Amino acid sequence: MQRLFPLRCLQISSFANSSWTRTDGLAWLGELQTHSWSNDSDTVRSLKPWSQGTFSDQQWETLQHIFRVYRSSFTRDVKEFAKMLRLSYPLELQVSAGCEVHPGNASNNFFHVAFQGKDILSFQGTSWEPTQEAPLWVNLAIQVLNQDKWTRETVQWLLNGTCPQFVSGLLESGKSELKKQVKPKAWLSRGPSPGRLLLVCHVSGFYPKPVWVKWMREQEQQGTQPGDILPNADETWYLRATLDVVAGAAGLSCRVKHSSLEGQDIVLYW
Amino acid sequence: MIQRTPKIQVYSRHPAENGKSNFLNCYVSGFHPSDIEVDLLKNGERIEKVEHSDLSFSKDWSFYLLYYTEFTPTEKDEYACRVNHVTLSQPKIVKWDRDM
Amino acid sequence: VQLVESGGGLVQAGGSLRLSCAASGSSFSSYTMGWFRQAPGKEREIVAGIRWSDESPIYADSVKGRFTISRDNAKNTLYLQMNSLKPEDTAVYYCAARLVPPGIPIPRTSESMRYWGKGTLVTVSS
Ligand SMILES: CCCCCCCCCCCCCCCCCCCCCCCCCC(=O)N[C@@H](CO[C@H]1O[C@H](CO)[C@H](O)[C@H](O)[C@H]1O)[C@H](O)[C@H](O)CCCCCCCCCCCCCC
Ligand SMILES: *[C@@H]1O[C@H](CO)[C@@H](O[C@@H]2O[C@H](CO)[C@@H](O[C@@H]3O[C@H](CO)[C@@H](O)[C@H](O)[C@@H]3O)[C@H](O)[C@H]2NC(C)=O)[C@H](O)[C@H]1NC(C)=O
Ligand SMILES: *[C@@H]1O[C@H](CO)[C@@H](O[C@@H]2O[C@H](CO)[C@@H](O)[C@H](O)[C@H]2NC(C)=O)[C@H](O)[C@H]1NC(C)=O
Ligand SMILES: *[C@@H]1O[C@H](CO)[C@@H](O)[C@H](O)[C@H]1NC(C)=O
Ligand SMILES: *[C@@H]1O[C@H](CO)[C@@H](O)[C@H](O)[C@H]1NC(C)=O
Ligand SMILES: [Cl-]
Ligand SMILES: [Cl-]
Ligand SMILES: [Cl-]
Ligand SMILES: [Cl-]
Ligand SMILES: [Cl-]
Repeated sequence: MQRLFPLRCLQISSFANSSWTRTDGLAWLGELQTHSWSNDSDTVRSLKPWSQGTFSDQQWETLQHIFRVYRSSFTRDVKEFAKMLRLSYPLELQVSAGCEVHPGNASNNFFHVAFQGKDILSFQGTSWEPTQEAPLWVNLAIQVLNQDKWTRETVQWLLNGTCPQFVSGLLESGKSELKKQVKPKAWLSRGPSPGRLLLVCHVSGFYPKPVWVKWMREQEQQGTQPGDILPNADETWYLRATLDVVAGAAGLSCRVKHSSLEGQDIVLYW
Repeated sequence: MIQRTPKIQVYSRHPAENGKSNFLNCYVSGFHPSDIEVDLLKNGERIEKVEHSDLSFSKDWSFYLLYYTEFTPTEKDEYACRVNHVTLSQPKIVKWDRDM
Repeated sequence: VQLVESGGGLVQAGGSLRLSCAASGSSFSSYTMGWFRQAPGKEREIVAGIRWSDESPIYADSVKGRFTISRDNAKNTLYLQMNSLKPEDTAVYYCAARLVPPGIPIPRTSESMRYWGKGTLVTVSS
């Protein structure tokens, strides 16, 4: 299950114009949000008793300082780049960064940067590198970024050293909460919807996220449309696996496969 | 356009039962950019006590948010989720269907 | 961000000297501090490095058991207590700082430290 728990450090930076800007951030260990970073705060809030991992209060405060410095400079850099290139506002930047630990103490890391919802560049090994699609103005932006030796060192330090060590401690600290199973409640219903009905198979209050819900004719799958797995404020999930059918077909079942049921499935007939 | 409209889905934590405490959920997702206004409505009037998750994003960079409030549905009460975004021309209203 | 070293001078062999370093910035306690030295001809090497309270500091084999590094987070100052000095210890002593995240060991090379003072001069005779 180690692969199902990567650390994703997410940054959203909105620049409406030359004056207005805000940068907010989150941390996800697998499907669990472990941290939050508001623009109105000097520090990075921990949302779980185990969110610090195995890091000491002073080890955590060094990271707080790195992040605060990173934030203010990141805004500075973008405002400067948009001025040098004449990239007119409003600008939105996003960062997906972190790592994933593998067995035998090996890891995999990443640093992806998007501009207006499109990938533009990534950190690769020791330096920034542009995406394959990436416009020509990005190659100039990277040239200036790759000149900064200190930054390339810190991001190598965070991605290669801090991150693998962080998540190993998060996995040991949060072991209990990460292993929880919450069984779903399932029911069928008349989903409102020419000459067609919507069959709705409700699956709710399940944990963790992986679920397989499918409409069946027993031993015969259909053109099942399980929609988004929607979130609940208690970290459980909700799913409406729906089937668009012609009037009658009234000999179809719903098969619900989830980890909390321990190998057995919930079958609902109608 | 690099901009994308939000997909609004209104639902409840538990299957609805009039006169018992439940949670009204509004999941707004798939929109770009992140600037968005979301409100939960009781009988067309805005609910003040609503709570929300920290704005986040999916791997494909599209954003998602969850607005929610504890509530007791009543037979004559009409609940909705009102969402405004640059991609929209009017704040879109999606109603809460007890059967979802 | 800004560091100033003080305590340099002339010391006889077997002597003792206490260098000090003043930091200008905020959250001094989260910065890694280091004492580096450069003798005529020879390259700029490390003498002592220090980071978190729980963490043991690092030393160069030549100055192990003779020199001691310490910090006074409150006084925002870094110290180097040089004891049993040799003419070999004649060098320009520099004061260095850097934000080093938790998963990484105190850096031994000068190329890794970002803030440097203008340095102090120490000379030992006999
Ligand atoms: C990332 C791995 C994380 C590992 C584990 C994290 C544990 C904690 C997790 C809980 C919180 C998660 C919340 C989410 C956080 C958001 C994502 C993480 C961000 C990673 C921070 C990287 C810091 C490295 C850069 C930096 O230190 N600061 C600064 C300041 O540097 C200045 O000062 C330095 C010394 O103070 C040096 O002197 C330097 O030469 C000078 O230029 C940085 O070095 C420079 O400003 C460069 C900018 C920052 C890099 C952004 C790169 C992407 C930009 C894309 C291009 C945009 C184009 C737009 C048109
Ligand atoms: C840069 O972008 C920001 C964000 O859109 C702009 O700020 C917004 O400015 C308007 C107009 O000043 C504010 O709306 C109205 O302000 C008046 C007071 O001046 C108030 O009586 C109204 O009720 C209404 O709020 C708006 O609040 C403000 N937004 C934020 C979040 O501060 C800014 O004007 C843009 N600057 C440029 C150079 O275009
Ligand atoms: C996001 O945070 C930044 C940094 O704190 C805010 O920028 C400051 O804006 C105030 C005026 O409102 C100035 O006094 C500061 O000098 C600005 N910068 C800094 C570094 O302090 C920014 O306003 C915040 N954005 C929002 C939307 O609240
Ligand atoms: C992985 O690393 C930790 C800490 O260094 C150690 O305690 C553990 O035994 C290691 N496991 C393997 C399989 O190498
Ligand atoms: C960090 O990891 C990358 C990828 O494995 C590697 O190319 C790079 O040299 C590493 N950096 C350090 C400082 O070890
Ligand atoms: Cl604060
Ligand atoms: Cl292992
Ligand atoms: Cl990659
Ligand atoms: Cl209908
Ligand atoms: Cl209103």
